[PDB]
Amino acid sequence: AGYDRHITIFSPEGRLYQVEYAFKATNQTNINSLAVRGKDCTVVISQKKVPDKLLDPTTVSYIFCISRTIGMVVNGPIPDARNAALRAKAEAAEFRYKYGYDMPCDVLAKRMANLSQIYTQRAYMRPLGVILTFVSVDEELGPSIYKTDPAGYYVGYKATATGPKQQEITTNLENHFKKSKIDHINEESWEKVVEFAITHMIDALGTEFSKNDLEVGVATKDKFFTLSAENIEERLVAIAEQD
Amino acid sequence: GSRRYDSRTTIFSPEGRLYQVEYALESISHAGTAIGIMASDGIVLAAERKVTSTLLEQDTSTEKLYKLNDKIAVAVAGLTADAEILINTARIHAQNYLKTYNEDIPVEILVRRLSDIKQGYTQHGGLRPFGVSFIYAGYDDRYGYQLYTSNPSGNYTGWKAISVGANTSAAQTLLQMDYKDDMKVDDAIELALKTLSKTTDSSALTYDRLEFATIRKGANDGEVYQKIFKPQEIKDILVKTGIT
Amino acid sequence: ADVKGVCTEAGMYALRERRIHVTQEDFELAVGKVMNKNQETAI
Amino acid sequence: GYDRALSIFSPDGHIFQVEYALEAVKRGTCAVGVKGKNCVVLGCERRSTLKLQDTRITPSKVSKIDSHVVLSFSGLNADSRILIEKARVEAQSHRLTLEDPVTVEYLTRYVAGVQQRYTQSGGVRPFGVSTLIAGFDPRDDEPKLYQTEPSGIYSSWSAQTIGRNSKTVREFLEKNYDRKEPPATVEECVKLTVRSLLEVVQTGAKNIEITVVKPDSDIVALSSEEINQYVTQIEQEKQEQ
Amino acid sequence: EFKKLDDKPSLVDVHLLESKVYHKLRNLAKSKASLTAARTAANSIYCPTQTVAE
Amino acid sequence: TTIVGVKFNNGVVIAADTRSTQGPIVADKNCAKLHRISPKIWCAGAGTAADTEAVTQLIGSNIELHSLYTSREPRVVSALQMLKQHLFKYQGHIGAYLIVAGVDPTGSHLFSIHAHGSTDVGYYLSLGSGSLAAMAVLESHWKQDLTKEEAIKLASDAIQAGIWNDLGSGSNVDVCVMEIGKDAEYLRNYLTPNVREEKQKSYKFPRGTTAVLKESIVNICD
Amino acid sequence: MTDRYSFSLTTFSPSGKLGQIDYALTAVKQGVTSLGIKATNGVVIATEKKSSSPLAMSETLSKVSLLTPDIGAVYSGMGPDYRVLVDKSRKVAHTSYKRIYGEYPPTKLLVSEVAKIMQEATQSGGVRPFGVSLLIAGHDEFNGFSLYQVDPSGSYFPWKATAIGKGSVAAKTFLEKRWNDELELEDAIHIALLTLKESVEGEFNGDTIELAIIGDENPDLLGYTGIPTDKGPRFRKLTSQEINDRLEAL
Amino acid sequence: GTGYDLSNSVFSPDGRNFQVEYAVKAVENGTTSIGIKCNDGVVFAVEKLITSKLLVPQKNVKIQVVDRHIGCVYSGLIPDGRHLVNRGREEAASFKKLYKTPIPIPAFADRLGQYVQAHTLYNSVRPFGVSTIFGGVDKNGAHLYMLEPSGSYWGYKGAATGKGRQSAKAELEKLVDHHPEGLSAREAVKQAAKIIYLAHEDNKEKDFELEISWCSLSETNGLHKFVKGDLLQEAIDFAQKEI
Repeated sequence: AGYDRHITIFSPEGRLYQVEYAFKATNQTNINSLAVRGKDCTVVISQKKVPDKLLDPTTVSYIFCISRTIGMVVNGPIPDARNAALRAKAEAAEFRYKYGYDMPCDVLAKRMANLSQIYTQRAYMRPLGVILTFVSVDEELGPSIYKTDPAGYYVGYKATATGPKQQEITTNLENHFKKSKIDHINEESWEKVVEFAITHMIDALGTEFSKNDLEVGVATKDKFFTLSAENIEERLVAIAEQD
Repeated sequence: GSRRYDSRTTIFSPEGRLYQVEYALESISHAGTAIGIMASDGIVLAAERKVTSTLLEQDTSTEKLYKLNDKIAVAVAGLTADAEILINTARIHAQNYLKTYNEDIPVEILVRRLSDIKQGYTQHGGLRPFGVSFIYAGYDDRYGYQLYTSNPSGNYTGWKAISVGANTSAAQTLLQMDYKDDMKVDDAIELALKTLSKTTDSSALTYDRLEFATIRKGANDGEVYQKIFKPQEIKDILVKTGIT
Repeated sequence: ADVKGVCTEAGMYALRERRIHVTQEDFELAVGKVMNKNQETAI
Repeated sequence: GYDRALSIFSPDGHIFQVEYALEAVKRGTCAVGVKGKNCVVLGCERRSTLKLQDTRITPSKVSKIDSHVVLSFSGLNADSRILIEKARVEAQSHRLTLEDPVTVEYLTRYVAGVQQRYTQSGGVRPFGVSTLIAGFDPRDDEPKLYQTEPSGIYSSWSAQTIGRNSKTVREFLEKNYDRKEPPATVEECVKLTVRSLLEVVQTGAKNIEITVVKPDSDIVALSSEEINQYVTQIEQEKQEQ
Repeated sequence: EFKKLDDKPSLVDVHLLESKVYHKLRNLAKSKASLTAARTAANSIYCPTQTVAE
Repeated sequence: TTIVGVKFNNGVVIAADTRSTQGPIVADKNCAKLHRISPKIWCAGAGTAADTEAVTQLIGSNIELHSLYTSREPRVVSALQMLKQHLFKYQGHIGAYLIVAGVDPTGSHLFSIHAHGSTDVGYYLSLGSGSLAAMAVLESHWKQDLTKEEAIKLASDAIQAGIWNDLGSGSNVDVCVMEIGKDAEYLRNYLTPNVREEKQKSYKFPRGTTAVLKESIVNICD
Repeated sequence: MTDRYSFSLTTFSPSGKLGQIDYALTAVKQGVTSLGIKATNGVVIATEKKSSSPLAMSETLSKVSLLTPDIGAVYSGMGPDYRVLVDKSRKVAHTSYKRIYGEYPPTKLLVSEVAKIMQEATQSGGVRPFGVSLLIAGHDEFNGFSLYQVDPSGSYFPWKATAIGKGSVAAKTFLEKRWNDELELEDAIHIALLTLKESVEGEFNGDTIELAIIGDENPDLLGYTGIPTDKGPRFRKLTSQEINDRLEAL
Repeated sequence: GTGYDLSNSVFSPDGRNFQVEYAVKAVENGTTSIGIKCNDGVVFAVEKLITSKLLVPQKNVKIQVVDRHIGCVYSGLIPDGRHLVNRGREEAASFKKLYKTPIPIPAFADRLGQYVQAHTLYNSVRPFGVSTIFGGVDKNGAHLYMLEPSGSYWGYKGAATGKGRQSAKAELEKLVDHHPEGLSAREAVKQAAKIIYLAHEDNKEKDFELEISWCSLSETNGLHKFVKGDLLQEAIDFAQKEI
């Protein structure tokens, strides 16, 4: 009968309708973010939209530090993002306890994707409503950006976009990557990649940013942290005076 | 509420039969045909595998006949995937019987164990019934040769000649005329081959899509020899039956 | 119906070379074209 | 696992599953039983749709629960032998717990109880079988015949039949059997049971099976060569009178 | 070998070479037959521009 | 049973004897006491000879499964922690005494794990009942910046001291060396100080020396 | 609380065919067109990596995986379902054979054991069937090289040459003439490359083709030397550089 | 297909869960309740509606206390918030049992949000229909978070839910603008009384009753207690003065 579209069951076209509708829930916040991969570090920059003046800007953020070495940026409704953050932190804890060494980004991304797949396969569960971008630097592999989805399809990215204008930023970065033929930014300093990402994001969205519209996460060698507002203002001032 | 998505598998119809086993008995008819003939000297199990092509592997490939014990072999007609679990449980039960009594398990005990397994799902649990029906063949000192059959309903009866699967009625009508009470193994084998030739949906009868299992008792007494006819020996009986 | 298509295509092929009679090798061309179309449209 | 209730009280008061199981029983093979002074006879028929069913390994329609009490069923054959297994294991447990061979009344009560529980427990459809229990209590020669319905109601019957066309056999027993004057011999009981069967079976002497139960741990199964012997004089006495 | 082992991309070339050899031998009818067979095999595949030009 | 391990600049090397002793009596003269967890990590057991192979099989299966899951090489640290947890959860009821050596992209490593769960790390380490004699020798001869041939010679000297000074250690010498640059290679019967000499007389008996109560033949194949 | 979906989600249609099984078959027949063929001295299993976005890394995604150093797996259905299947199959294979018997199970028993999970998924209530179709290739010292195809229904069939995906019909109908009794590993890989050429619709190079071979026991990849009993893993996977050498061999 | 709102975990075609939206709409049919984040601590306030005079005054209370420094004020389905604050108290007790440090406010927020979303993942649980303005004082300072039935919480500088939710937020914005440098608790309690009075104008048909409570370091030194004595009357008649 018509109960196909309600639960995660196959459809006459061979489609999982619930998982398809889950993706449309990731654009509710219409927050555009992108992450580039530097020569030795990674930086992820996301729009920071504060709807009401009653909000405290410090607490509102879609960037969660999973561990001392792995950072994560998540797009979608925040409560499900926080559930995913809790599970990811707990699983990083469990892996560090059981194996004794800090886990690489790909392992965490694969485990969260497997969890989302278990969510999809079990009928009584509903799929996660978020899209998670795992970002970190792996001394065993190198800088890496990993993006999963509600279905569980994860794959490393040279540079990740998201939000309503994900396609436009994707082409904007693809033109640069296809003209420079390099798989990563050649800028050695984490200082330069931040301005590169901000400049490309500004040219893509066509908007000008202030101290509070954007939140930048930086993952250096064995260190992840979120820059404060003064840091973003200084970066924007440097960009404005440079170009 | 987890109710609207329930299908109520174990529900009595207004007139009073189950509906899931009703459609399982239709799924049986859409599977490959199998034939079982009870002869005085032995039992012959043959089946025609469905979906055959030049790229089908035949060197080591048995999908309709399965071995549960050195004396007892079964024929599968239906969904092979669901039949695999039943086969494994039957083998486990037979080995447990050998554990408990240190004597060959009679066919009726295993047939009951499998019928009970099917009935348990047809009764409670709200799960779909197994869409597979078996053909049981074996030997013992109790009743000699035995030839039962199974159903998704979980009922079993003894038969001197059965054929479950596609064109069951045609095969039964063909075999009932030619069935006597005194054939040897070869007469039953040629009768089964003729029945398969006259019931198949293709034109000719090539050795690729036919499987044979026979029970023979010769010089050695008390132990029968179970041989699954390989293609090299399978193509031999085709010329003997005249089909070639 | 493919046989009729083969015959009609052979007749057309004879016209393409501005000839007056249908030949066996034009029949080969027609049957090849008909087979190709039949096996392609099955996709 | 499955906790959903399958038997729900209908707005008219009946349970739909139980009253559907009644019809499921109504499609089963006819089974009849009568009792004499010291003999009880359970007669039954078999399906004649398909042939080439042997007799030796074919499961008997009347299953032996114990040496002194036997059971016959009608309706869905798949579910009935489960009740047979439960009754047998319960009889063995009763022997272990009370040091006494089981009685017909207690076994029938247990069967009615398990059918009632399946009509009560969630996630399980009611049994589609109707059972007849016959036998003799220890040190007692009185034949006891009991009928158990899928609804869980059990009663004693001097002569009861179940299955398809059970109304015809019931009305036949209502006039050719006397409750206050039972037949006095095993032969008379067998003759009455046979003559009752031809009212419905209408040929099929091959697939008419009859079990005769006697006291002092005596249960016999009459073969075909005796059933046709009775049928001979029964049909001889039918048309000439 | 290429008839049974259906290899039209190579059958085109072998038939074209056969037509060339037959033309060199002045047996024009067989050359025409080989060319027509190659044309039959040609217009069913992704034959490259070199072989269609030839 | 004597097992030793020496850590040098490029990699690490361990060694073991071949005599399995169940007490006052010797069971087998040539056995492989070295257990493989992964192609790059090796373990050698001591103490009880009946928990070592089972525990190493468990850890090898789980570690290779984990490496396949992570699509990367195994790490000695993960194996060490897993041995620690497994031995601790039984609460000291397993007397397995194991050595663990391995290399990884992070570098080279060598630890020891005790029966009740205790752990330690050192460049040289000998564990087991016969560990004393060899460990004294390696403490006497060891020095910084060893070479491959020097390391294997030191291991050979330690195992020779252990086999000469202890009853349960002897027969052949089994050595595994781990090289960061190249593949790890395994030496079978690297040293054979004990070789059984020929007997003075041959104890071959004439045919039919012992009477036969009954002759019979048992079938094998169908 | 728990799971209230204890009822089976696969119900027999009145036509006599399983819904979810015939639905997963449709979900399988669309997607990546993979293939695998068996030769005398080895088995080659090939698939094409459809790079979704050109900013992604197809290297991180493993279209083919290693069930055992002898047995590899190729799928043509849904990514995450195949990933979960391969993880579970590796775990249960370890549990069933490495723990109990001490070595790696052969292809025939491993395929039945992994299909056990899928044939339980179509049975256990509250879950949907896996939307993948598995191509299992493996070798053993007794039954030799063997290739098995696993359907979402749980049924597995032994096939000498196979293909599943969008181009399944064309590849299947084209492999009969390609294949014969005697074959070589390089012959088999050339056959696979030629077959996959038309079924690809994007850029053709070494990066967009995922190819693995089961051949002789190569000792270089074994990871240790000194044991004559074992000679290395038979399952090896070509990198982009390895495959873009036979790519122009066409 | 229809019936996308019958169940809970089902996604609508636009990707918005529907039972949560109905829970939100049920929240607004509740008594107004505001909270002010003063410089040193927080100041809660409730507008428990006086029904028929049979109800005993100054006895029924709605500002529930968690531990010592966390306060909970709830609107909407009052019992559902009762159960939510009960679970929150259990979590705080467990944390203090196995960490012996009083639960910090963001940690309590994480716990309550994870509990709330656990009830909007399944098909066998009704989402909570209560919005809370829980807050308090911890070591790092003061925090005031509003929780929503969708499971999303934010670090507000002031919030209010109820019938007069919209009116209350306007006066909250006016108060924030009037005192950008900050606000003292003593004036904050009077401002909260004024805000509640302005919000109650929508429900002037029924009688009102005001209860207020505040947690602070300057006076209450991290202890939560109500307002009793002359202070409550002073706030009441100050707020009635401008009317």
